[PDB]
Order: sequence, then C-alpha cells, then structure tokens
Amino acid sequence: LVRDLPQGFSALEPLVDLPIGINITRFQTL
Amino acid sequence: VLSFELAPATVCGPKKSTNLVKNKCVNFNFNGLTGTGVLTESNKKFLP
Repeated sequence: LVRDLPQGFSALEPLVDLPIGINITRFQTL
Repeated sequence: VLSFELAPATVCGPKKSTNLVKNKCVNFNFNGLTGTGVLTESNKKFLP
C-alpha cells in the first residue's frame, strides 16, 4: 500500500537507550 | 593528573560476578533483583 497507513496491529521494538540528559523542547527533520 | 567530575553516571569500576548455585534455598541478586528462593532450569522463551 502507498496511499495511507494500513489497518493492522504492529508493535514497536526498542532499539537503544542513550544516557545523555539534555533538555529538549523542539526538533526538525533533516 | 586525573580530575573526576559529577547527569547520567556512566564511567565506574567493574563488578565481580560470583558463581551460580541452584537447587538450593539461596539469596540471589541479578543486577539488583533481590529475593530468597530456589533456582532451577527453565524452558521458557524470553524475548531477546
């Protein structure tokens, strides 16, 4: 499918945890 | 010259794993999991 999000169930596996500790409020893609 | 500082603590000395003794009523500790009981082999399938 390419139009929209397909109807189904899928979990999201964890990848990594990072010990940074910085305040974050906004973002932007690259 | 070294100068330590101190935020998620990340650098510190190693731990010393002891031996594993099962089939006995012991005091276990697995990375902070404390309790008393008898350990035995399991056939369960944990996720990775």
